[PDB]
Amino acid sequence: ETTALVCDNGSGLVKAGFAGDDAPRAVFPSIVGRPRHQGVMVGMGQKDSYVGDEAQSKRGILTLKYPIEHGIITNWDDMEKIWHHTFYNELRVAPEEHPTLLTEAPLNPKANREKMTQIMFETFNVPAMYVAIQAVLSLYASGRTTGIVLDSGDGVTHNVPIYEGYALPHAIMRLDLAGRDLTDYLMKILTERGYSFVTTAEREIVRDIKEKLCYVALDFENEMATAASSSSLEKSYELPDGQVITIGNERFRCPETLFQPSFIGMESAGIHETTYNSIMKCDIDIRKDLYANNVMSGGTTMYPGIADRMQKEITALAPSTMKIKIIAPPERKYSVWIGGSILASLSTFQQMWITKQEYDEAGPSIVHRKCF
Amino acid sequence: YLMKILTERGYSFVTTAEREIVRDIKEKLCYVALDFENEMATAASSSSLEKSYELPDGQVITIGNERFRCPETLFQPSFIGMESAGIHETTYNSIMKCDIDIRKDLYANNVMSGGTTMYPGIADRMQKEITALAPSTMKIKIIAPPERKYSVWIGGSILASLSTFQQMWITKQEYDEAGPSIVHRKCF
Amino acid sequence: MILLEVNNRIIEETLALKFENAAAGNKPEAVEVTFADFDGVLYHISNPNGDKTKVMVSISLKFYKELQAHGADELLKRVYGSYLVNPESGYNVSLLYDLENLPASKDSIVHQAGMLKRNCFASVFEKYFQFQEEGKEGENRAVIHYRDDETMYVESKKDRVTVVFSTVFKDDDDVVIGKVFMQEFKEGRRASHTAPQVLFSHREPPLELKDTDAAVGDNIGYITFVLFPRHTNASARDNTINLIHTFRDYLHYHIKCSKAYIHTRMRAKTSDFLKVLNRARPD
Amino acid sequence: GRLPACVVDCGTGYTKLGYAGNTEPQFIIPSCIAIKESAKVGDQAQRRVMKGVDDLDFFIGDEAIEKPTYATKWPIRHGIVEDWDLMERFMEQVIFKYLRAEPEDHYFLLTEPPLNTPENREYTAEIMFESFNVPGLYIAVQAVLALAASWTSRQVGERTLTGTVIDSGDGVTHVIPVAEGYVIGSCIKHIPIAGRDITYFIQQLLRDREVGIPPEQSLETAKAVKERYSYVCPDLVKEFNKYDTDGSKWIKQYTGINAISKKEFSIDVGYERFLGPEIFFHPEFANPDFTQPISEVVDEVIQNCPIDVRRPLYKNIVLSGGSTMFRDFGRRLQRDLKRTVDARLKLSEELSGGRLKPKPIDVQVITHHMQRYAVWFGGSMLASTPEFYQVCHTKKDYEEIGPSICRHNPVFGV
Amino acid sequence: WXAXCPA
Amino acid sequence: WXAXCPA
Amino acid sequence: AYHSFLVEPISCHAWNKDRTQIAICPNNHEVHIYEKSGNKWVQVHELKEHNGQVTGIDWAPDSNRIVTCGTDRNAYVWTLKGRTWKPTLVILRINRAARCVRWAPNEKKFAVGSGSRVISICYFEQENDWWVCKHIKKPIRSTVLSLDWHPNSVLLAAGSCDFKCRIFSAYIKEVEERPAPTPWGSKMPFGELMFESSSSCGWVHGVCFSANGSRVAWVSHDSTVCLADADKKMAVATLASETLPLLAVTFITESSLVAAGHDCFPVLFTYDSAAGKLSFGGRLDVPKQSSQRGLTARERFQNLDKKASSEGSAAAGAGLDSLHKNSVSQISVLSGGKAKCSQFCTTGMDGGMSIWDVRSLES
Amino acid sequence: MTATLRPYLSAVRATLQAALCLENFSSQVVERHNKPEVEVRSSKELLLQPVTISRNEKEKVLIEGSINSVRVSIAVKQADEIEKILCHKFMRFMMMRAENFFILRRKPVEGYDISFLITNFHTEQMYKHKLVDFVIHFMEEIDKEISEMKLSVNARARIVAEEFLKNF
Ligand SMILES: Nc1ncnc2c1ncn2[C@@H]1O[C@H](COP(=O)(O)OP(=O)(O)O)[C@@H](O)[C@H]1O
Ligand SMILES: Nc1ncnc2c1ncn2[C@@H]1O[C@H](COP(=O)(O)OP(=O)(O)O)[C@@H](O)[C@H]1O
Ligand SMILES: [Mg+2]
Ligand SMILES: [Mg+2]
Repeated sequence: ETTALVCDNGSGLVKAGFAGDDAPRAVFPSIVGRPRHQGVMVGMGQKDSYVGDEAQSKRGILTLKYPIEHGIITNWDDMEKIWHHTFYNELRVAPEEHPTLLTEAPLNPKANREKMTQIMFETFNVPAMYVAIQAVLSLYASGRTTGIVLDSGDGVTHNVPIYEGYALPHAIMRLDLAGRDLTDYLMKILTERGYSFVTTAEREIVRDIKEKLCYVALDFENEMATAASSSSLEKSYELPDGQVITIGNERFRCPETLFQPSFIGMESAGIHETTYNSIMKCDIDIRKDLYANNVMSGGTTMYPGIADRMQKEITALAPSTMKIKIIAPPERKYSVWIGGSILASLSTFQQMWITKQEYDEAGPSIVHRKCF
Repeated sequence: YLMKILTERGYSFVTTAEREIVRDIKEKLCYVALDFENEMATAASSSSLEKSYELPDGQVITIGNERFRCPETLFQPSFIGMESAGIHETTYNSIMKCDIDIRKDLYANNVMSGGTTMYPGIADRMQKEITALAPSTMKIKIIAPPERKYSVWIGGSILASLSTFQQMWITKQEYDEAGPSIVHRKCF
Repeated sequence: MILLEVNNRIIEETLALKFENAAAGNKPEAVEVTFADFDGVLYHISNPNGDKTKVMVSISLKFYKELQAHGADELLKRVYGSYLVNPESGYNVSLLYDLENLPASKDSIVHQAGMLKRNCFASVFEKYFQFQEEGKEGENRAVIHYRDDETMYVESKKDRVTVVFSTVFKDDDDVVIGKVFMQEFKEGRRASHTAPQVLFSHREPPLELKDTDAAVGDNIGYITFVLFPRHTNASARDNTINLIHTFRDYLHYHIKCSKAYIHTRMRAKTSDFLKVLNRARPD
Repeated sequence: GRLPACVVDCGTGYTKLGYAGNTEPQFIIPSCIAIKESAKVGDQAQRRVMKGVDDLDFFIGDEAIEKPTYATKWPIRHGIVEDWDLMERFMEQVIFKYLRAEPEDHYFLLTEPPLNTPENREYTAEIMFESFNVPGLYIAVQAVLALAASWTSRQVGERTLTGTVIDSGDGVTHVIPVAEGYVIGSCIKHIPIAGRDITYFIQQLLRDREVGIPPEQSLETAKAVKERYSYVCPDLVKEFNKYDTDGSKWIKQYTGINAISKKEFSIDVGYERFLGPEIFFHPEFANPDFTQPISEVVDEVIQNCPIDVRRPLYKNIVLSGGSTMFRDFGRRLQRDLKRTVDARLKLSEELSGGRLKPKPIDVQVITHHMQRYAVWFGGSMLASTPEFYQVCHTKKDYEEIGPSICRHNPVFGV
Repeated sequence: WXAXCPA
Repeated sequence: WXAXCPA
Repeated sequence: AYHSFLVEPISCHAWNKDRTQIAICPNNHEVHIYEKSGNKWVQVHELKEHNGQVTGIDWAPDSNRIVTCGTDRNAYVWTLKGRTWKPTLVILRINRAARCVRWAPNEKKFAVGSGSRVISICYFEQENDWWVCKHIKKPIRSTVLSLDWHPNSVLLAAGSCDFKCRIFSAYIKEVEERPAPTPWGSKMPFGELMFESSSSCGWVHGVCFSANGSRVAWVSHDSTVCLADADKKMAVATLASETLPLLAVTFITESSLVAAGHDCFPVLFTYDSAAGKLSFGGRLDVPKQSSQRGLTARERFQNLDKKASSEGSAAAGAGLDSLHKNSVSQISVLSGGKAKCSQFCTTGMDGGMSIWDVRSLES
Repeated sequence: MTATLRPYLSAVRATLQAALCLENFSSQVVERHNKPEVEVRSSKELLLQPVTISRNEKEKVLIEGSINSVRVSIAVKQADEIEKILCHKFMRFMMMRAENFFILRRKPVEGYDISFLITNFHTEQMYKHKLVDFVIHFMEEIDKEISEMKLSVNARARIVAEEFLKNF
């Protein structure tokens, strides 16, 4: 009992490591694949189930399925399998030796929290654990006490206004739009270009393509016009088979779905509009502080130029009499994990944990009252 | 797939002429099975299901389980090795992605068309599968007109006959002045 | 078997063997056999006297007194017609077949007699559902504890019906396994649309059972199924009754099946362990 | 109103089933068990490992024959069992579906061949006590059950404990004498040939001596043995030349029905009408290792026990078992035993002269009903006896000592 | 989800 | 073969 | 200089005077003799009348006699008569077992380290045509595993498993004469305890003597080496290290020392003149060994069925010759006596044999 | 396992390697035999003092010693009742097919979990470091096996519940 482990069950990726380290010791995607063919050879009875980078490597003969969908778990067996894999094969640390820290998106069903707590306390018999929010850990990592969080993850995008020493639970907005919808739209448009991708392996391929050759556009109409003069924007990517794919307008089209959800057919508003509404719902005095500080985190906000576009849109919507500043740290991918590690390292938090004795005597409902 | 299985029976067909022959055979002697396992068991008692077809050369081919095996590929794409879902699953997913209120109307009306949906019993199997997947509190109806083969052509003719459509056409003058990209914006 | 059946196949088989040779003259085939089924109830088939032309079937219901107090006049004419006679064995319902009269149907009668236990059990649940359907003042709640030390309670109020289950596990080995089994019962709902709510409680008995002298203790869990007319109408009544009655043996059988499954998995892993060991022997 | 216990007689062949305190085994089903196995190749590091609930997706009993997509795989093979997981699956299926008996409130008696090794009994008892949690268990040889059932032949009131039983079986037929309740341990011999290899020989000869049958429906064709189609024969060559001379009236015909195309197929009946059943007294035909008759084995085993018990034993030989249903079996065995014993007596008298004449030894074979099943009634009387509830091994005995309580055997002792 | 959206 | 090719 | 004679282990080895013949126990109820052929070894004879397991052999440089001392509480003295070998029954009066044996320099008596808490000495007699046996049982309290002899043949050291390594004094006046004065003691009659170990230092698995007969050394299961210097006032020297237990004893000259055991390779020691302390010497045999393997397309699939496919025969002991040379049974000498020992041989429990040198290393 | 199990494994491996040395000793008490000495416990002359390598109350190991054989007994880290039941059943199924191992016993020592056995007859016909490596590997993999069994039983319960609830 010297340190604690912080695990972030990201909608598309899993981050884990020791409390105190500045970088995670285990970064693998949440994939639980199973064989799709029959199998003929006799010298191998191997691993009916596959997880982790192994699944990514041999994805061509497996039906990859994401255990977590838009922030809510759908298959508990897959999640338990991934937990076991991360705890034993990668970390090689017994659950009893150290406690575990878990994080989840806001406005999630209580059933998921109760089931997760029960499984953690019963199966792995962890000495203690806790449940927190990714946005607050982002604040802790950023070393600030006031601001607005843009936690645009792979599965969920949400904002949580905060003020010095307190939060505003009544001004929390959660949007289902996230990286998965962007990937689906990218596949649909790549079909309109002439390239077809259906199965999950090509889903990973398109995910990589978007990760490598996508960016946001300051002006949509101007970019479309310059695309009409398509002689300096098209770029080529090399597929595993050697085929070359040329991508033009699709580079700056899919990211615009964030600001224009109507493309996918969702009757909602963009991230800028949702943040403006959330800040407006707050008290007048704290609006200045919230404008002066705007923290963003998540893997969906690494597109170059996103900060500039958000700043321009907010300034256009907001009155043109004050200053709006966007802060874009270059390590926002692991901000949640860093915040969790820092929070665990805090001396005052050594008593806020939830132990087996109190959990057993009280019941699973205790976590509900533990910091909401 | 029918050619591949006909090979497993003992009859070989490779070139395109035999491709047309097998296409005709499927068009004439294929049907869907309400229950796959029950049909397989009844095939184990193969004394009332086998049928004979006359080839152009006069040779006679006896077809048994292949009659109801190939159509099942539509509901079980895994037979060909495609990592996808059947028509029932895809339609269920498409309807679910729609708004809640229009789901009732979509369930109440299910039009089907094309030359691949003339197999007898397909409508009943689709209805059973959809009702099993969908909640068992409403009514699901399948409409199977007996002229679905030319439904597209009839619809095109009716649309052309519409008075309001006489102006939506694309003429040479506007096409030349604008360019080929005009059709893209014309009703998507 | 996955859903435990309700038709005891013993009676079906013996009646089929008897009737298939029925049209063979003066064939008495004297029969006297004693059986047993779930819920700790004993059956008995035996001719009333030296006259072998009549075969009798009887039951030894544990909670028979509650059934007699309630009154099952509905069951005396709906499913069973004129071939039911006063109890003989232990003051419990007993029927007989009149072979002298021509038996017209063969499968329907056998199937009707096969579900005797559930047929008699339904007399209370169906009547409570009728009470809440008919608009009659909500009949007084009742508690029906069968042979098992556990207890069953039902409340029939307006706009809905309720049922609660008490669970007792005898051997220390299966207590934890059953607890795990029932822990996930209250949550599995992602594959059911028109299904009732499910909850589990062991430490705090429900407030309904405080006054009732039902199963009360420490190592006893509770399961409640909320009932609504959408799944308790005249169409989906028999299925629900069969599912609830066969709940206990269903849990038991699937617990044993899980035990066999884990046995098979460990047996499979032993082969991998032996393969790893074999690295020590020389070429 | 105490609940009756449960009676089961497991074995290689048709497994008897039913409850105690009853006069007829209600359920008699084969040992055939289905399984959702198919063609994997990795079959020695994951035998089955059926995903999800497919593990229990298997039928049992007579209904399991007519499932042409799984595998009919008999778990038992003349007593010894290779894999017992199928046995456990069959046991759970029967107890739940057919018997419908709760193990925690019932007593189970099981029967095994005398040659069953201690390990199998110990581990099956462990499996029962662990999974089924049966309060009581008891395993005993089937000979005594047959002896108890034999009382119904005549004069039940006249107690007669002495005798000897030669029981049949799908893969084993054993010899066990009884001497006023106490059997002899060392005077027991195990015969490998039984009522199954006989049918193997029948079908092997038929597949060459005749044609007009399908490969699938072979055993149903080979089951003419179970019909009136086999008589025993005091002489072999005599009937051989009788058939080879006339070959017209003694030949019978078969009119079986195909189970696939519903097309009638027929074949004649030849020398197999007697050769099969004759193999019992000439086992050398099938098993080359065991070139030893039966009647002489009976006399030898009866001659390896104390003097005072030799006399009554010959007087009581019980005809119980399916393979013993063959006609004239008792006549042949009785005649052979009488001949050999009279010859031995004459030889003994020759060496020492005397005008005396010992009273001839009497050997009698008894024919009665119950021949198909003589173990079920014995188990019923076993259960009905109150002392059974006291002798049965208890839970606490298995709790810490282990499953060794069921290791007691009649041919062991230190 | 259970109602609305899939999850 | 029976149809197509000889064998 | 490694060689293999049998896959299965070998109990004991014996050699002739010219180092041209070998004796190998096949770990079975017999013993085999191997002879040189150019630069090759090949079987020549096959001796077997013993129904038990053989565990002790020895050779006579002149008499050309071989003794089989093992189980069955018996012992046969083999002799050559023309071109065939014949037995010679002996009586030892033992009840438990016998493991080790050894002849004498002058070839007049032989001793057996019996497992019946007794040590037996026998000598030739032409009267009854038998081999009479005497017994020593006074101080012995457990089994004896190692025996060594002194030039004069009157002093015997019998290592045991009771912390002691003791010298005895056996003198059969029938076939023995009064020995010359010795520093140790007075050469007292047969069946007496001369002296015992100074204290408790592990068990004993071997013993070695010196031509001058003034120094005795033995090893123990406690990873210790001892050197009883009787020239001084019974000065005793000790040494220890992290090496695994030794199971053999021998030295080259008055100061050197050699040993081997579970370390899988020889270990060399030395003794000081006046400091009364030993030292250490590492892998005097050679610097290290090497390892190799092959594709073996058949093996790549054959091993996967039973073991893992990626598995192989490689082991950490391949580099330092610790892969196949499983343990060391005992040691011997090649040339002359225990004075220069230009070459030394060792036995292996692996079923093979190997040779070494003391000058080819050339420091 | 660097900060949790590595030192324990290293210590136990060193102890086994030191105590894996064995030799053949003709029977000293019973006529002519070479039977294992540790099981007989006849003479205290050959026996070596027991040793233990452990870090928690409920988990333990024991190391014996003798000329003919060396015996090792382990105690697993079991916390919940399900863990105990699964460990007992898995070890029993390992016992039922221990003949092919040629190393394992037939019944665990009283009050302890599974124990192994070695002898001079199993040291030459089989390699040396491979046996200790296998014992170690089993010690590590026991926790993986038990966790996998636990998740498998949980999944089975979930699937049966889901299959039953659908009918309603
Ligand atoms: N270099 C990148 N540029 C843009 N998007 C990225 C990049 N790397 C990952 N992403 C996207 O961010 C997602 C993963 O980031 P992550 O924050 O771990 O999601 P989560 O919120 O579940 O933790 C991926 O789905 C991917 O689409
Ligand atoms: N009437 C019969 N005629 C010939 N053989 C019979 C007859 N009845 C049974 N058998 C044979 O005896 C065998 C069954 O004997 P049985 O002892 O009940 O099997 P088990 O050893 O499992 O108890 C069957 O294989 C069958 O071939
Ligand atoms: Mg996230
Ligand atoms: Mg039998």
